[PDB]
Amino acid sequence: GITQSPKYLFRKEGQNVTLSCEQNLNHDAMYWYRQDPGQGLRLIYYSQIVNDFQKGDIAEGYSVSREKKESFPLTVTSAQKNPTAFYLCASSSRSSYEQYFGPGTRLTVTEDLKNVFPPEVAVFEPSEAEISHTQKATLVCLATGFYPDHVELSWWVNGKEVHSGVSTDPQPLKEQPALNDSRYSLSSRLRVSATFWQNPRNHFRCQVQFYGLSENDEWTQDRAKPVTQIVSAEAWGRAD
Amino acid sequence: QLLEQSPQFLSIQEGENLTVYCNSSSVFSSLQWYRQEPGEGPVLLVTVVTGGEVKKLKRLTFQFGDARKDSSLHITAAQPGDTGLYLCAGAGSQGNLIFGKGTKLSVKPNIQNPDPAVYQLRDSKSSDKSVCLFTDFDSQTNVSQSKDSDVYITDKTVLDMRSMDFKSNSAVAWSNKSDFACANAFNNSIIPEDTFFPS
Amino acid sequence: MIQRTPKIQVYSRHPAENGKSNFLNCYVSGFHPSDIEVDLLKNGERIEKVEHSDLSFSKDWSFYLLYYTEFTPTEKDEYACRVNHVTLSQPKIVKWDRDM
Amino acid sequence: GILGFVFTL
Amino acid sequence: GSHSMRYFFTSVSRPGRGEPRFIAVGYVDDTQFVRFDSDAASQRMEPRAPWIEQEGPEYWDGETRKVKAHSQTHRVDLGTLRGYYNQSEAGSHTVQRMYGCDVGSDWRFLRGYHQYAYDGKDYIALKEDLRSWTAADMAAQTTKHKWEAAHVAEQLRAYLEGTCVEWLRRYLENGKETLQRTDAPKTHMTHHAVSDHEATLRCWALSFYPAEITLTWQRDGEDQTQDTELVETRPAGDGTFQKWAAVVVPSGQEQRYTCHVQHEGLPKPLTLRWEP
Repeated sequence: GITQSPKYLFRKEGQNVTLSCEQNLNHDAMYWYRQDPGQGLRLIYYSQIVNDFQKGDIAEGYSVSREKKESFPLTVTSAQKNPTAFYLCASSSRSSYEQYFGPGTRLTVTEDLKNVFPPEVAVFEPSEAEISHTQKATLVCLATGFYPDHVELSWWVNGKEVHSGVSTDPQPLKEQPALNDSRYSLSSRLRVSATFWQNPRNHFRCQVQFYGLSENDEWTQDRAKPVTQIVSAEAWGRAD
Repeated sequence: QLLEQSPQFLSIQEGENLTVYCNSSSVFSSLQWYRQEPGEGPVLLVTVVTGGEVKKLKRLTFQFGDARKDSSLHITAAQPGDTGLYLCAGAGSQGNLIFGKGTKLSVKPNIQNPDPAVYQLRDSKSSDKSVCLFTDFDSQTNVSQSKDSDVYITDKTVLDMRSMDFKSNSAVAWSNKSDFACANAFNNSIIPEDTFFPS
Repeated sequence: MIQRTPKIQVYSRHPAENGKSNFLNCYVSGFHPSDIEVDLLKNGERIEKVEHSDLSFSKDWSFYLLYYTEFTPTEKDEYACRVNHVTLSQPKIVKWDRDM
Repeated sequence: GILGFVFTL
Repeated sequence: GSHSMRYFFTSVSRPGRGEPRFIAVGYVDDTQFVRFDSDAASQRMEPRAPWIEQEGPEYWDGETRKVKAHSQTHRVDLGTLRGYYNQSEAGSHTVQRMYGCDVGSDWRFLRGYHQYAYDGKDYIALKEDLRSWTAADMAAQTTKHKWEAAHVAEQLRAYLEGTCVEWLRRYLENGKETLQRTDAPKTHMTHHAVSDHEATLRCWALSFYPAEITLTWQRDGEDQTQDTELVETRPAGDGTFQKWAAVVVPSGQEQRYTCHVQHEGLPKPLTLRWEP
């Protein structure tokens, strides 16, 4: 297949970064796109054949090399001033033919490492009002105050991940729109039957995996270093 | 070379049929359709080559125009799971693919027994530090954004309790603010007349 | 791999008139592979200032080249083409016959 | 003008 | 008359090493108009006729970028073919590639070409219908199959019937005074006494354009490749072409023989006989 690593990347403005794109599909032709939220793809650079590349529509501030059939690295320089994007690589057996895309890299570029915070995570117990009216019972998870918007949320019941009856927000909310690097909030729901909820042996946890600073990023502040890490909150069913 | 896709957004009900267009002024020697979910790579659905030819996958039917200057994507009895962005692309004369700008499709459930209601939920560790849950309303109800800047309100999302055939819509609203309560949380939204507010 | 020997033609660009400026041509065609050596001779030694056309081919696949230099014929001056190729030999000399 | 797309044997 | 545009690419390995030679030339009818030579200093497509000199910078940068892509493609191809035929690295080998389009008198598409040779023999060729391939042998069948799964032929047919044909029409008009002239041949007849009861009758055609021409000898009477030698049509070097046809005749009978010349410059064919 096509691979690109990593899934999440985070950099400070003024740094160059190179994104990795590899394939063992035996394809001659390789491509790089950027994509902004709710937008389509824009072509940065392509390469029809090893030892040859050419510019896309949106090439200023990017470079590429194609020294080996298998690899098409993309360097984001002090380019223009919109390097934050989802970047997707693809290949095809020959130029102009059908393309297969990789899983994508999400790159955020911050104005300062001081802007990174992990989420806080809380669980809100189902309203009794809901239980008697609907015989069902919704729990809410709020994960608040995080930057960057690089997170994964999951629900767990008696030590086991659940997918049924779960709904998570597709995008986060900006906690302050006037700020260039505002932190985010995100919610999710888990709905169970009343009889499930009301069993005092049933255990509910909401988990947020957060992608933050690396163990070679420099930390000086008084708060703990906002590393990659998991934050959780929990609840037990209520004896009615 | 240009490929033009239309419409940009299409919102429909589950069980409905739909077509979408990719149009060009020039011939295209081969053409492709993709479907992308957010934060994921586009999945390649089909390639078409012969003018007039028809191809099928699950509920999708694709057609290449005779003169090889357009293509259509058809969905028959669409389901919530057909939601996604749909892209067309064709062989470019400079060794690339030419992409259309895309079509964003939403397929929404048909709610059986709607029961619009606003519930207050209490924290597990801060017992009452609270969110407001607008739930169980029909799929024609939109939730508006916050008229106030320390009121936080989410877009509506569908949740499927797989083993009961029960779909439901919800939105959540929360705040630190002194005068926030669930009675006024969704004031800026057009909300069903018979919406249940527990007293 | 299958080789072909050049065909050689030595002629002038216009009907030669003693004392009138002219061009002297050597045409080689029908040869494979593409590496070839062609000198043009005056009374039997190399003419220096010789040019040639861009390597092309018939369709067909075999190659052709034209070598040319500017010359003014006199009654006495002899002229010829000297060619070498992997199929020859020994180089080949074709003299300039003033009805060829 | 020549072809803007190339392909290997 | 009819017109054509063609491109000729030669790629030669030179292992030892090093770098392979890549030469590309371009023609409209029998007039050359562009070149690229990997061994020249410029490393650019370069003009070879006065009328292509009017094209802008973006034309020349465009053509150069594309010819370099071609060149790296045939670099890989030479490696590949070395493998398909299990040949060593010590040997020099050749790929040739030709493509182009014919228009008729109305300047609408008439025919298209796209074919390769390896070591001077056919390898693979797009057929006259622009839909299928002739692969001459088993290595060429790997290419054919590779090109069929990737719908190479359909993209070439679109080029040849479209873009190829629009470039030729543009060019025919850029260079109206060059390319659209016809030049009727200047004709004459020599008679050399080679042997004593035998004689050479030689029919000349000089200063003609285009290159296409037909020179036949008849006795009485009718056509005879029964002792007629031809020469390849050859460039004069001023943009015109020369040709001769010869017959050996029993001396005293030159009178029975007539030369026949067809060109486009000639309203009707010439018949020439020998004059005492």
